[PDB]
Amino acid sequence: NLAPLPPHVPEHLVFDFDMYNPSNLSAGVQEAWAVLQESNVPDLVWTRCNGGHWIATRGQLIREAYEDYRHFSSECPFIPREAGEAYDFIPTSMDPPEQRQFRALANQVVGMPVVDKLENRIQELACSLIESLRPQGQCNFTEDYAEPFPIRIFMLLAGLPEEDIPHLKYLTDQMTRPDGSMTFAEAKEALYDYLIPIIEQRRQKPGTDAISIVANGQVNGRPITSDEAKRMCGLLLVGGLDTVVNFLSFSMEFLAKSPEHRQELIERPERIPAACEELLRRFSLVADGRILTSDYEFHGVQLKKGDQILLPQMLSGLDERENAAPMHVDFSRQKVSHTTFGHGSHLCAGQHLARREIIVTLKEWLTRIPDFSIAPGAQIQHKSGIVSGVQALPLVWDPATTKAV
Ligand code: HEM
Ligand SMILES: CC1(C)[C@@H]2CC[C@@]1(C)C(=O)C2
Ligand SMILES: [K+]
Repeated sequence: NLAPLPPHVPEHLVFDFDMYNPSNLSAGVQEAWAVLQESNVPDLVWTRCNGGHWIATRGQLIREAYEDYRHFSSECPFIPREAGEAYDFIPTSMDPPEQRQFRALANQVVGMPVVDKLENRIQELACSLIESLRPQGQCNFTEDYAEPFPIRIFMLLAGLPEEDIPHLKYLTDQMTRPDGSMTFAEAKEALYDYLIPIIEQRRQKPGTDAISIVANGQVNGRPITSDEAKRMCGLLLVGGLDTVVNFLSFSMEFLAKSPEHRQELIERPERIPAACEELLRRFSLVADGRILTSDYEFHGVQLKKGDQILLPQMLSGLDERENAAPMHVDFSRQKVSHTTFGHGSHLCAGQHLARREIIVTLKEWLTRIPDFSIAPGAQIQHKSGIVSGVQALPLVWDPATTKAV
Protein backbone atom coordinates (compact mmCIF):
# COMPACT_ATOMS: atom_id res chain seq x y z
CA ASN A 1 0.00 0.00 0.00
CA LEU A 2 1.77 3.09 -1.35
CA ALA A 3 0.71 6.51 -0.03
CA PRO A 4 0.56 9.00 -2.93
CA LEU A 5 3.71 11.06 -3.52
CA PRO A 6 3.83 14.45 -1.77
CA PRO A 7 4.46 17.29 -4.27
CA HIS A 8 7.87 18.23 -2.89
CA VAL A 9 9.17 14.68 -3.34
CA PRO A 10 11.04 14.14 -6.63
CA GLU A 11 10.25 10.84 -8.37
CA HIS A 12 13.91 9.78 -8.70
CA LEU A 13 14.15 9.68 -4.89
CA VAL A 14 11.34 7.14 -4.52
CA PHE A 15 12.45 3.80 -3.10
CA ASP A 16 9.52 1.86 -1.68
CA PHE A 17 11.12 0.14 1.30
CA ASP A 18 8.84 -1.44 3.92
CA MET A 19 10.51 -1.31 7.32
CA TYR A 20 8.02 -3.81 8.74
CA ASN A 21 8.44 -6.39 6.00
CA PRO A 22 11.45 -5.75 3.75
CA SER A 23 11.66 -7.74 0.50
CA ASN A 24 14.95 -9.57 1.03
CA LEU A 25 14.21 -10.61 4.65
CA SER A 26 14.95 -14.27 3.83
CA ALA A 27 18.62 -13.31 3.45
CA GLY A 28 18.75 -12.03 7.04
CA VAL A 29 17.24 -8.78 8.30
CA GLN A 30 20.51 -6.78 8.20
CA GLU A 31 21.01 -8.02 4.61
CA ALA A 32 17.48 -6.90 3.81
CA TRP A 33 17.93 -3.38 5.17
CA ALA A 34 21.29 -3.24 3.39
CA VAL A 35 19.54 -3.02 0.02
CA LEU A 36 19.14 0.67 0.91
CA GLN A 37 22.91 0.93 0.60
CA GLU A 38 23.23 -0.71 -2.82
CA SER A 39 24.40 1.41 -5.74
CA ASN A 40 20.87 1.96 -7.08
CA VAL A 41 19.55 3.70 -3.95
CA PRO A 42 20.25 7.39 -3.25
CA ASP A 43 21.60 8.49 0.18
CA LEU A 44 18.26 9.96 1.17
CA VAL A 45 15.06 8.42 -0.19
CA TRP A 46 11.30 8.56 0.11
CA THR A 47 9.25 5.42 0.60
CA ARG A 48 5.50 5.38 0.05
CA CYS A 49 5.14 2.42 2.38
CA ASN A 50 3.76 2.80 5.86
CA GLY A 51 2.15 6.15 5.18
CA GLY A 52 5.09 7.76 3.43
CA HIS A 53 8.39 8.84 4.98
CA TRP A 54 12.06 9.61 4.32
CA ILE A 55 14.90 7.19 4.94
CA ALA A 56 18.55 8.21 5.34
CA THR A 57 20.80 5.36 4.30
CA ARG A 58 24.26 6.62 5.27
CA GLY A 59 26.12 6.84 8.57
CA GLN A 60 27.05 10.49 8.00
CA LEU A 61 23.44 11.63 7.40
CA ILE A 62 22.06 9.53 10.27
CA ARG A 63 24.58 11.03 12.71
CA GLU A 64 23.98 14.57 11.47
CA ALA A 65 20.23 14.25 11.74
CA TYR A 66 20.46 12.83 15.26
CA GLU A 67 22.62 15.73 16.45
CA ASP A 68 20.32 18.37 15.00
CA TYR A 69 17.23 18.11 17.25
CA ARG A 70 16.36 21.68 16.22
CA HIS A 71 15.21 20.41 12.84
CA PHE A 72 14.73 16.73 13.65
CA SER A 73 12.45 16.40 16.67
CA SER A 74 11.98 13.30 18.84
CA GLU A 75 8.35 14.27 19.53
CA CYS A 76 7.14 11.84 16.82
CA PRO A 77 9.89 9.19 16.55
CA PHE A 78 8.08 6.09 15.22
CA ILE A 79 6.76 5.21 11.77
CA PRO A 80 3.84 4.96 11.07
CA ARG A 81 2.75 8.46 12.10
CA GLU A 82 -0.04 7.02 14.24
CA ALA A 83 2.53 5.16 16.34
CA GLY A 84 4.86 8.15 16.40
CA GLU A 85 2.05 10.42 17.49
CA ALA A 86 0.81 8.03 20.17
CA TYR A 87 4.42 7.54 21.31
CA ASP A 88 4.81 9.58 24.50
CA PHE A 89 7.63 7.78 26.33
CA ILE A 90 10.06 9.80 28.47
CA PRO A 91 12.77 10.86 27.74
CA THR A 92 12.74 9.81 24.10
CA SER A 93 9.64 11.75 23.04
CA MET A 94 11.32 14.94 24.27
CA ASP A 95 13.91 17.21 22.71
CA PRO A 96 16.48 19.12 24.69
CA PRO A 97 16.45 21.21 26.76
CA GLU A 98 13.37 19.57 28.42
CA GLN A 99 14.76 16.06 27.77
CA ARG A 100 17.86 16.70 29.89
CA GLN A 101 16.49 16.48 33.49
CA PHE A 102 14.65 13.23 32.66
CA ARG A 103 17.64 11.59 30.94
CA ALA A 104 19.70 12.17 34.06
CA LEU A 105 17.08 10.40 36.19
CA ALA A 106 16.97 7.51 33.71
CA ASN A 107 20.77 7.26 33.85
CA GLN A 108 20.43 7.04 37.61
CA VAL A 109 18.21 3.92 37.39
CA VAL A 110 19.73 1.83 34.54
CA GLY A 111 23.14 3.47 34.08
CA MET A 112 26.62 2.15 34.80
CA PRO A 113 26.59 2.39 38.62
CA VAL A 114 23.48 0.15 38.69
CA VAL A 115 25.11 -2.35 36.32
CA ASP A 116 28.13 -2.49 38.62
CA LYS A 117 25.83 -3.36 41.51
CA LEU A 118 24.12 -6.09 39.44
CA GLU A 119 27.29 -7.80 38.18
CA ASN A 120 27.02 -10.84 40.44
CA ARG A 121 23.30 -11.32 39.80
CA ILE A 122 23.92 -11.09 36.05
CA GLN A 123 26.71 -13.69 36.29
CA GLU A 124 24.48 -15.92 38.42
CA LEU A 125 21.36 -15.89 36.22
CA ALA A 126 23.39 -16.55 33.06
CA CYS A 127 25.36 -19.42 34.63
CA SER A 128 22.24 -20.95 36.16
CA LEU A 129 20.26 -20.78 32.91
CA ILE A 130 23.13 -22.24 30.87
CA GLU A 131 23.87 -25.03 33.40
CA SER A 132 20.17 -25.95 33.29
CA LEU A 133 20.18 -26.09 29.49
CA ARG A 134 23.54 -27.86 28.93
CA PRO A 135 22.50 -31.46 29.65
CA GLN A 136 19.60 -31.10 27.18
CA GLY A 137 21.86 -31.04 24.08
CA GLN A 138 19.15 -28.78 22.58
CA CYS A 139 17.06 -25.62 23.16
CA ASN A 140 15.04 -22.93 21.39
CA PHE A 141 17.48 -20.20 22.20
CA THR A 142 15.08 -17.29 21.79
CA GLU A 143 12.62 -18.58 24.35
CA ASP A 144 14.98 -20.66 26.49
CA TYR A 145 17.67 -18.01 27.06
CA ALA A 146 17.58 -14.86 24.94
CA GLU A 147 14.22 -13.99 26.53
CA PRO A 148 14.50 -15.14 30.15
CA PHE A 149 18.05 -13.91 30.77
CA PRO A 150 17.76 -10.14 30.17
CA ILE A 151 14.02 -10.06 31.01
CA ARG A 152 14.39 -11.71 34.43
CA ILE A 153 17.25 -9.30 35.15
CA PHE A 154 15.10 -6.33 34.21
CA MET A 155 12.08 -7.68 36.10
CA LEU A 156 14.26 -8.13 39.19
CA LEU A 157 15.68 -4.59 38.81
CA ALA A 158 12.17 -3.16 38.40
CA GLY A 159 10.81 -5.30 41.23
CA LEU A 160 8.06 -6.78 39.05
CA PRO A 161 6.76 -10.34 39.38
CA GLU A 162 8.16 -12.87 36.88
CA GLU A 163 4.66 -14.30 36.33
CA ASP A 164 3.81 -11.07 34.49
CA ILE A 165 6.48 -11.61 31.83
CA PRO A 166 4.40 -13.36 29.14
CA HIS A 167 1.73 -10.62 29.23
CA LEU A 168 4.22 -7.75 29.47
CA LYS A 169 6.46 -9.22 26.74
CA TYR A 170 3.51 -9.61 24.38
CA LEU A 171 2.50 -5.96 24.77
CA THR A 172 6.05 -4.65 24.30
CA ASP A 173 6.41 -6.55 21.05
CA GLN A 174 3.24 -4.92 19.66
CA MET A 175 4.98 -1.57 19.85
CA THR A 176 8.05 -2.66 17.89
CA ARG A 177 6.96 -5.61 15.70
CA PRO A 178 3.13 -5.61 15.79
CA ASP A 179 1.03 -8.77 15.16
CA GLY A 180 -1.56 -6.55 13.59
CA SER A 181 -3.71 -7.64 16.54
CA MET A 182 -3.21 -4.35 18.46
CA THR A 183 -2.38 -0.81 17.37
CA PHE A 184 0.61 0.87 18.98
CA ALA A 185 -1.84 2.90 21.11
CA GLU A 186 -3.75 -0.11 22.53
CA ALA A 187 -0.52 -1.81 23.54
CA LYS A 188 0.83 1.38 25.11
CA GLU A 189 -2.34 2.05 27.12
CA ALA A 190 -2.39 -1.59 28.32
CA LEU A 191 1.20 -1.25 29.51
CA TYR A 192 0.21 2.03 31.18
CA ASP A 193 -2.81 0.40 32.83
CA TYR A 194 -0.44 -2.13 34.40
CA LEU A 195 2.05 0.51 35.57
CA ILE A 196 -0.35 3.15 36.94
CA PRO A 197 -1.41 1.34 40.20
CA ILE A 198 2.15 0.15 40.90
CA ILE A 199 3.56 3.62 40.49
CA GLU A 200 0.95 4.94 42.93
CA GLN A 201 1.86 2.16 45.43
CA ARG A 202 5.52 3.07 45.17
CA ARG A 203 5.04 6.84 45.63
CA GLN A 204 3.14 6.14 48.84
CA LYS A 205 5.53 3.47 50.09
CA PRO A 206 8.77 3.69 48.08
CA GLY A 207 11.09 0.73 47.71
CA THR A 208 14.66 0.42 46.44
CA ASP A 209 13.61 -0.89 43.02
CA ALA A 210 13.93 0.95 39.71
CA ILE A 211 10.23 1.86 39.61
CA SER A 212 10.28 3.30 43.16
CA ILE A 213 13.33 5.36 42.17
CA VAL A 214 11.81 6.77 38.96
CA ALA A 215 8.47 7.43 40.70
CA ASN A 216 10.13 9.34 43.55
CA GLY A 217 12.80 10.96 41.40
CA GLN A 218 13.85 14.59 41.46
CA VAL A 219 13.93 16.44 38.17
CA ASN A 220 14.62 20.17 37.94
CA GLY A 221 14.03 21.37 41.51
CA ARG A 222 10.76 19.42 41.68
CA PRO A 223 9.45 15.83 42.00
CA ILE A 224 8.53 13.92 38.86
CA THR A 225 4.76 13.68 38.36
CA SER A 226 2.81 10.41 38.41
CA ASP A 227 2.17 10.71 34.72
CA GLU A 228 5.82 11.52 33.95
CA ALA A 229 6.89 8.52 36.06
CA LYS A 230 4.42 6.39 34.12
CA ARG A 231 5.85 7.48 30.77
CA MET A 232 9.43 6.83 31.83
CA CYS A 233 8.71 3.40 33.34
CA GLY A 234 6.91 2.33 30.16
CA LEU A 235 10.04 3.01 28.14
CA LEU A 236 12.31 1.25 30.66
CA LEU A 237 10.06 -1.81 30.31
CA VAL A 238 10.38 -1.80 26.51
CA GLY A 239 14.14 -1.33 26.75
CA GLY A 240 14.29 -4.20 29.22
CA LEU A 241 12.08 -6.59 27.26
CA ASP A 242 12.78 -6.03 23.56
CA THR A 243 16.38 -5.03 22.91
CA VAL A 244 19.10 -7.29 24.30
CA VAL A 245 16.59 -10.17 23.99
CA ASN A 246 16.68 -9.91 20.19
CA PHE A 247 20.33 -8.96 19.87
CA LEU A 248 21.49 -12.10 21.68
CA SER A 249 19.76 -14.28 19.12
CA PHE A 250 21.41 -12.60 16.13
CA SER A 251 24.76 -13.07 17.86
CA MET A 252 24.21 -16.73 18.83
CA GLU A 253 22.84 -17.64 15.39
CA PHE A 254 26.05 -16.26 13.92
CA LEU A 255 28.28 -18.08 16.44
CA ALA A 256 26.44 -21.38 15.89
CA LYS A 257 27.21 -21.12 12.15
CA SER A 258 30.85 -20.02 12.56
CA PRO A 259 33.03 -22.33 14.74
CA GLU A 260 36.20 -20.35 13.94
CA HIS A 261 34.80 -17.22 15.62
CA ARG A 262 33.75 -19.37 18.58
CA GLN A 263 37.22 -20.90 18.91
CA GLU A 264 38.73 -17.44 18.69
CA LEU A 265 36.69 -16.32 21.74
CA ILE A 266 37.22 -19.62 23.60
CA GLU A 267 40.99 -19.49 23.16
CA ARG A 268 41.20 -15.71 23.65
CA PRO A 269 38.59 -14.57 26.17
CA GLU A 270 40.28 -11.13 26.30
CA ARG A 271 38.97 -10.49 22.79
CA ILE A 272 35.35 -10.91 23.92
CA PRO A 273 34.67 -7.22 24.60
CA ALA A 274 36.10 -6.33 21.17
CA ALA A 275 34.01 -9.16 19.68
CA CYS A 276 30.90 -7.80 21.42
CA GLU A 277 31.42 -4.44 19.73
CA GLU A 278 31.89 -6.00 16.27
CA LEU A 279 28.77 -8.10 16.86
CA LEU A 280 26.90 -4.94 17.87
CA ARG A 281 27.98 -3.34 14.57
CA ARG A 282 27.20 -6.31 12.28
CA PHE A 283 23.95 -7.32 13.99
CA SER A 284 22.64 -3.82 14.75
CA LEU A 285 18.87 -4.00 14.94
CA VAL A 286 17.16 -0.72 15.88
CA ALA A 287 15.51 1.78 13.54
CA ASP A 288 13.48 4.74 14.64
CA GLY A 289 13.42 8.36 13.45
CA ARG A 290 12.44 12.00 13.89
CA ILE A 291 9.95 14.56 12.57
CA LEU A 292 10.76 17.82 10.77
CA THR A 293 9.93 20.88 12.89
CA SER A 294 10.22 23.13 9.83
CA ASP A 295 10.93 23.19 6.10
CA TYR A 296 14.55 22.25 5.77
CA GLU A 297 16.94 21.44 2.97
CA PHE A 298 19.10 18.53 4.03
CA HIS A 299 21.99 17.38 1.83
CA GLY A 300 20.26 18.86 -1.23
CA VAL A 301 16.82 17.42 -0.50
CA GLN A 302 13.94 19.64 0.62
CA LEU A 303 12.10 18.28 3.63
CA LYS A 304 8.74 19.80 4.61
CA LYS A 305 7.71 20.59 8.17
CA GLY A 306 5.90 17.52 9.48
CA ASP A 307 7.76 15.08 7.23
CA GLN A 308 8.91 11.98 9.06
CA ILE A 309 12.39 10.68 8.46
CA LEU A 310 13.58 7.21 9.48
CA LEU A 311 17.17 7.33 10.63
CA PRO A 312 18.09 3.61 10.92
CA GLN A 313 20.60 3.15 13.75
CA MET A 314 21.21 -0.29 12.22
CA LEU A 315 22.48 1.21 8.96
CA SER A 316 25.49 3.26 10.16
CA GLY A 317 27.84 0.35 10.95
CA LEU A 318 26.75 -1.49 7.77
CA ASP A 319 27.75 1.54 5.64
CA GLU A 320 30.81 0.61 3.56
CA ARG A 321 31.93 4.24 3.77
CA GLU A 322 32.20 3.59 7.52
CA ASN A 323 33.49 0.01 7.63
CA ALA A 324 35.10 -1.75 4.67
CA ALA A 325 33.57 -5.19 3.99
CA PRO A 326 30.67 -4.40 6.37
CA MET A 327 28.98 -7.84 6.25
CA HIS A 328 32.25 -9.59 7.17
CA VAL A 329 32.58 -10.26 10.92
CA ASP A 330 36.10 -9.51 12.07
CA PHE A 331 36.76 -9.56 15.82
CA SER A 332 40.08 -7.75 15.30
CA ARG A 333 38.58 -5.04 13.09
CA GLN A 334 40.86 -2.03 13.48
CA LYS A 335 38.12 0.57 13.85
CA VAL A 336 34.63 -0.65 14.74
CA SER A 337 32.31 2.21 13.78
CA HIS A 338 28.54 2.03 14.52
CA THR A 339 25.53 3.83 16.07
CA THR A 340 23.83 0.70 17.34
CA PHE A 341 22.96 2.45 20.61
CA GLY A 342 21.97 5.62 18.83
CA HIS A 343 23.56 9.03 18.51
CA GLY A 344 23.11 12.56 19.85
CA SER A 345 21.25 13.46 23.07
CA HIS A 346 19.19 10.26 23.09
CA LEU A 347 22.10 7.79 22.99
CA CYS A 348 21.00 4.66 24.87
CA ALA A 349 20.94 5.05 28.67
CA GLY A 350 20.97 1.26 29.05
CA GLN A 351 24.02 0.54 26.90
CA HIS A 352 26.25 -0.59 29.77
CA LEU A 353 23.64 -3.06 30.98
CA ALA A 354 23.30 -4.36 27.41
CA ARG A 355 27.06 -4.77 26.95
CA ARG A 356 27.40 -6.52 30.33
CA GLU A 357 24.54 -8.87 29.48
CA ILE A 358 26.11 -9.70 26.09
CA ILE A 359 29.67 -10.22 27.32
CA VAL A 360 28.50 -12.40 30.23
CA THR A 361 26.40 -14.52 27.81
CA LEU A 362 29.35 -14.90 25.41
CA LYS A 363 31.71 -15.92 28.21
CA GLU A 364 29.54 -18.38 30.12
CA TRP A 365 27.92 -19.97 27.06
CA LEU A 366 31.16 -20.68 25.20
CA THR A 367 32.71 -21.94 28.48
CA ARG A 368 29.97 -24.51 29.08
CA ILE A 369 28.64 -25.10 25.55
CA PRO A 370 31.70 -24.44 23.34
CA ASP A 371 30.40 -26.51 20.46
CA PHE A 372 26.90 -26.21 19.09
CA SER A 373 25.06 -25.60 15.82
CA ILE A 374 21.68 -24.67 14.40
CA ALA A 375 19.31 -27.67 14.38
CA PRO A 376 19.56 -29.97 11.34
CA GLY A 377 18.17 -28.24 8.24
CA ALA A 378 16.17 -25.72 10.27
CA GLN A 379 15.51 -22.40 8.55
CA ILE A 380 16.24 -19.27 10.52
CA GLN A 381 13.62 -16.56 10.07
CA HIS A 382 14.18 -12.94 11.01
CA LYS A 383 11.44 -10.40 11.73
CA SER A 384 11.65 -6.68 11.00
CA GLY A 385 10.41 -3.48 12.69
CA ILE A 386 11.41 -0.68 15.08
CA VAL A 387 13.54 -3.35 16.71
CA SER A 388 14.35 -6.36 14.54
CA GLY A 389 14.29 -9.94 15.83
CA VAL A 390 14.74 -13.69 15.31
CA GLN A 391 11.51 -15.68 15.29
CA ALA A 392 13.10 -18.94 16.49
CA LEU A 393 16.59 -20.33 17.06
CA PRO A 394 16.80 -24.12 17.55
CA LEU A 395 20.28 -25.20 18.61
CA VAL A 396 21.77 -28.65 19.15
CA TRP A 397 24.99 -29.83 20.77
CA ASP A 398 26.70 -32.95 22.09
CA PRO A 399 26.68 -32.45 25.87
CA ALA A 400 29.76 -34.75 26.05
CA THR A 401 31.74 -31.98 24.35
CA THR A 402 30.19 -29.58 26.88
CA LYS A 403 31.97 -28.64 30.06
CA ALA A 404 30.36 -28.44 33.51
CA VAL A 405 31.13 -25.43 35.71
C1 HEM B 1 21.58 -4.08 22.61
C2 HEM B 1 20.68 -3.46 23.38
C3 HEM B 1 20.10 -2.05 23.08
C4 HEM B 1 20.10 -1.32 21.95
C5 HEM B 1 20.68 -1.70 20.56
C6 HEM B 1 19.44 -0.07 22.23
C7 HEM B 1 19.21 0.96 21.33
C8 HEM B 1 18.80 2.24 21.67
C9 HEM B 1 18.69 3.36 20.77
C10 HEM B 1 19.01 3.29 19.26
C11 HEM B 1 18.27 4.43 21.48
C12 HEM B 1 17.99 5.87 20.95
C13 HEM B 1 16.62 5.93 20.26
C14 HEM B 1 16.34 7.28 19.66
O1 HEM B 1 17.28 8.11 19.49
O2 HEM B 1 15.15 7.54 19.35
C15 HEM B 1 18.09 4.00 22.86
C16 HEM B 1 17.65 4.77 23.92
C17 HEM B 1 17.31 4.33 25.19
N1 HEM B 1 17.49 3.05 25.72
FE1 HEM B 1 18.56 1.56 24.67
N2 HEM B 1 19.06 -0.08 23.56
C18 HEM B 1 19.46 -1.28 24.10
C19 HEM B 1 19.29 -1.71 25.39
C20 HEM B 1 18.66 -1.02 26.40
C21 HEM B 1 18.43 -1.51 27.73
C22 HEM B 1 18.81 -2.90 28.27
C23 HEM B 1 17.81 -0.56 28.42
C24 HEM B 1 17.38 -0.72 29.89
C25 HEM B 1 16.16 -0.31 30.25
C26 HEM B 1 17.64 0.60 27.54
C27 HEM B 1 17.06 1.83 27.84
C28 HEM B 1 17.03 2.96 27.03
C29 HEM B 1 16.50 4.26 27.40
C30 HEM B 1 15.87 4.67 28.75
C31 HEM B 1 16.70 5.16 26.18
C32 HEM B 1 16.29 6.64 26.03
C33 HEM B 1 17.42 7.61 26.32
C34 HEM B 1 16.94 9.01 26.00
O3 HEM B 1 15.91 9.14 25.30
O4 HEM B 1 17.59 9.98 26.44
N3 HEM B 1 18.18 0.27 26.32
N4 HEM B 1 18.41 2.66 22.93
C1 LIG C 1 14.27 2.64 20.06
C2 LIG C 1 14.40 1.93 21.36
C3 LIG C 1 15.31 0.77 21.16
C4 LIG C 1 14.80 2.86 22.48
C5 LIG C 1 14.60 2.00 23.70
C6 LIG C 1 13.38 1.18 23.36
C7 LIG C 1 13.06 1.60 21.95
C8 LIG C 1 12.14 0.72 21.18
C9 LIG C 1 12.56 2.98 22.17
O1 LIG C 1 11.32 3.36 22.03
C10 LIG C 1 13.71 3.85 22.57
K1 LIG D 1 4.22 11.74 20.11
